[PDB]
Amino acid sequence: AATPSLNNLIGSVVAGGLVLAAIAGAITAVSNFDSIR
Amino acid sequence: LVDDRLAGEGTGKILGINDPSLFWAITIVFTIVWGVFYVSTREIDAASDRENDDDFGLTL
Amino acid sequence: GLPWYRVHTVVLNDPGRLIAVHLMHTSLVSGWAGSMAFYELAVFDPSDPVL
Amino acid sequence: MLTLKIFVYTVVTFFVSLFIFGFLSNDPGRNPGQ
Amino acid sequence: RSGGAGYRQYSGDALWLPNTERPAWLDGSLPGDRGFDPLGLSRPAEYLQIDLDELDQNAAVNKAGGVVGAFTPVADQVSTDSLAPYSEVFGLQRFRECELIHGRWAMLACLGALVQEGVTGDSWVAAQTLVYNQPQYAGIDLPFDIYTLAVLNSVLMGGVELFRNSELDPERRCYPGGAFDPLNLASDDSERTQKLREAEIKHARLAMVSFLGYTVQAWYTGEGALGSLNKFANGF
Amino acid sequence: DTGISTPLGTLLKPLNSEYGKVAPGWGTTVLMGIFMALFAVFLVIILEIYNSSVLLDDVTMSWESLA
Amino acid sequence: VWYGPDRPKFLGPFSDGLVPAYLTGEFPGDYGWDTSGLSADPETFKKYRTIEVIHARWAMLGALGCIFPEVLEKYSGVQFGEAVWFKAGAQIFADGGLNYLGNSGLVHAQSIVATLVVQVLLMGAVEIYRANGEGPNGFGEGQDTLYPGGAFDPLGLADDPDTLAELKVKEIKNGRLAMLSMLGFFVQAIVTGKGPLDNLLQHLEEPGEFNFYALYANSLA
Ligand code: CHL
Ligand code: CLA
Ligand code: CLA
Ligand SMILES: CC1=C[C@H](O)CC(C)(C)[C@H]1/C=C/C(C)=C/C=C/C(C)=C/C=C/C=C(C)/C=C/C=C(C)/C=C/C1=C(C)C[C@H](O)CC1(C)C
Repeated sequence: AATPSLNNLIGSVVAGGLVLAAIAGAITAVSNFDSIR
Repeated sequence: LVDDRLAGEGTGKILGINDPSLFWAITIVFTIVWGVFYVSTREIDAASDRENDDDFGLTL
Repeated sequence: GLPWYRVHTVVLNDPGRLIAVHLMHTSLVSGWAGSMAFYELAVFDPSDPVL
Repeated sequence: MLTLKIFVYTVVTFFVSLFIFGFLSNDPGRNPGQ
Repeated sequence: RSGGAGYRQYSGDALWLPNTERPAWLDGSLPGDRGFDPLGLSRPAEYLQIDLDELDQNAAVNKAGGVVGAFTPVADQVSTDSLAPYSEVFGLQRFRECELIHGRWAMLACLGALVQEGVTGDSWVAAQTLVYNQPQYAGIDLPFDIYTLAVLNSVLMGGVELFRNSELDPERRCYPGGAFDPLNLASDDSERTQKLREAEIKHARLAMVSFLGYTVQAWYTGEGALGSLNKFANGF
Repeated sequence: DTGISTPLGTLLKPLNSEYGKVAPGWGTTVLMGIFMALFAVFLVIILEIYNSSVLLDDVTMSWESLA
Repeated sequence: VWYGPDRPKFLGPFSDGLVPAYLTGEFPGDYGWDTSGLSADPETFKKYRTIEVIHARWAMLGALGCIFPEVLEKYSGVQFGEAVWFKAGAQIFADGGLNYLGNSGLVHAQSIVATLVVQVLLMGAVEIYRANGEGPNGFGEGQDTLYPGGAFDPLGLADDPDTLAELKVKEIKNGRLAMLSMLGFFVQAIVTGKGPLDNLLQHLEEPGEFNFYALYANSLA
């Protein structure tokens, strides 16, 4: 009984996680590649 | 009649005991307080540093 | 001298008087609720619940 | 109302019983004199 | 007689996996020790002590507290504190008392749910509401209104559990004995005592899982213990 | 200097004893972050239902659901 | 005061020419009354002392138990099937059986044989423990067979030995009064046919008119 509006809300939550994962992944990569000390 | 009331006022009842429950209330409370008093009499007197003999008591 | 806007900071590190100070606000808030209800009951007209 | 009367009778008896056995508890000795 | 005919008498320490090692904190002395602690809840916990933050407004600088040292508190130490008797929450012996108390309650509950369903015909979940509206046992109506029973249940269980908490010896908290072992079945330090204690944790763990089954089945199927059993048979 | 001792004070004293004790490192922070993320999603869903940006068949989201 | 040679005695100022030699005052309730010489034998005197206290403890329970239901039915809302003590046994033959406090949800006993079987089992075991001096697994071994104390004194009211001697006199004196009053309960039940509480209220209504001599004396012969 999932309406199409409910699916997009779930899709938006997943897309939001991917954006956060992409941000964290890029930051962790550059932080490790360009490290102090 | 229209309503219900105790109808004990001005009837000359002993201690105002319209029902026996009042008798139990007075008796139970008094016995309890007398009970705790009874077990403490010896201690209360011991403070006098004197035995409660025939000569005991605040006298002049 | 302590500024007027920091007076109630004396119970910042006094747990005993912090409870006492929080008990006073609680006393006032419940005091307001009782006072407010009694006023409203003195002004409220229950005769006409529809209009 | 009867519940009220019994409650009051219990309360009145309790305080009167304290009064009676309070003075029977060597009250005359409860004094600062010597 | 010997044997070694219909069975493989392999030698090893019975653990929860066919091959694995006991955790260092799980020696195997306790009854039912199967080396099962993947989360390490009974691992002796290590804590750091932070110093008291400076909150004196008479001082120019109020620096927050820093690590004042690392300490591993000794667990399984009962004290006279009524509200928090044990020294640490994460102790093996405190958890075993929790395991036994949770387990013994589940054993009574698992049997109690079955018996009242087979005697009264009412589901154990629906039983709570029925007794609430009409206090009754075995079909006989009890002579006490529910309000009194509610207070009595809290007061009686309150006294009962306060008596339980008086004990200070950690082993005796899990195994009081005395009046609770009138037959003296496992009051000595024999091997029979160890075996009896091993049976108790097994039945206790079984009942904890079993009653977890009752509640989930009641949530999902909507039936009680015996009712869920009948539903499954008909499902075929 | 020990302070006033009261029967209720001794009873509650164990609850105010481990002032500075902490778990070393990050402890259960990652577990906390999981629940915050689930809570954030839950808050979003109920916000969308009230905002009508999510339409559920059973819910009507109007005064008429008082019937 | 209650022990030794200067104890109070049953004939007051004339109780000096009949106090037996063996009644010295080492036991509670000793007023020097053995005018029939039934306790001349020291061993028999020991057993009679046990029987007296046992008869006394039962009478104290009996006197309170024989009048408490009648007090409750008259001066409270409780409605027993039969409050009067000498009619209370027939309650078990009633249609609803015997209901404690009149409530059908309490006890609700309906077979006399089941009650009797339970009693002879429970009383039989308890009386055996008292007779033998030890309960199951030697529960009361080494305790006095008349004054066990210990588990039978949960409040520790007899820890002081001097308080024990005083309290023993209170037990036997209340018990003797209960034994005498139970004799009154028996005879008054036979003569009057009313409950003991009903008899008391009859005396209080008009003592000069409602007593044994003005109501029943002429009929006994
Ligand atoms: C232990 C002492 C004891 C005594 C003194 C009595 C006395 C009595 N029972 Mg009773 N019972 C006793 C124990 C028990 N009864 C019962 C079960 C019943 C039933 C089912 C009934 C009675 C009834 C009666 C009464 C018969 C009417 C009568 O004879 O009136 C005239 C006599 C009197 C009023 C005076 C009674 C005094 C007694 C004759 C002398 C006192 C000393 C005794 C000999 C004590 C002996 C103790 C021994 C056996 C250990 C009566 C007053 C009947 C009843 O209630 O009738 C309405 C009845 O139906 N009893 C049980 C459980 C099985 C008992 C257990 O211990
Ligand atoms: C539960 C809420 C709460 C609590 C417990 C506190 C507590 C505290 N605040 Mg604070 N504050 C709050 C909310 C709160 N604040 C809010 C919402 C704001 C934004 C407006 C501020 C802005 C604020 C500032 C700027 C400062 C504090 C400061 C302080 C500390 C000293 C307070 C003082 O002695 O001033 C004393 C106050 C008076 C002597 C008179 C108050 C009269 C005001 C102006 C109006 C009267 C209000 C009325 C009587 C009650 C209505 C309140 C109710 C409707 C909510 C103290 C520990 C001071 C601080 O940090 O100390 C270092 C400080 O500088 N607060
Ligand atoms: C036995 C205590 C008790 C009881 C039974 C009541 C009962 C009542 N109070 Mg009263 N009150 C009390 C104590 C009590 N009060 C105390 C101690 C105070 C002093 C602070 C007050 C101050 C007070 C005021 C000012 C008012 C009332 C009012 C009322 C009436 C309406 C309550 C209502 O609908 O508001 C609704 C209550 C809430 C919405 C509470 C919301 C809870 C918040 C959202 C907590 C959420 C955060 C939480 C920590 C989340 C974490 C927990 C979660 C994870 C499980 C009601 C009859 C009102 C009234 O009618 O006036 C007479 C009124 O205005 N009371
Ligand atoms: C000292 C001397 C000296 C010289 O030398 C000689 C001589 C003289 C001989 C001597 C004397 C003696 C005497 C006096 C005796 C008496 C006795 C008695 C009376 C007892 C009772 C006794 C009595 C008793 C026990 C009683 C008991 C009772 C009881 C349990 C009860 C029960 C019951 C109840 C509750 C209720 C119900 O409903 C009914 C019944 C069931 C019924």
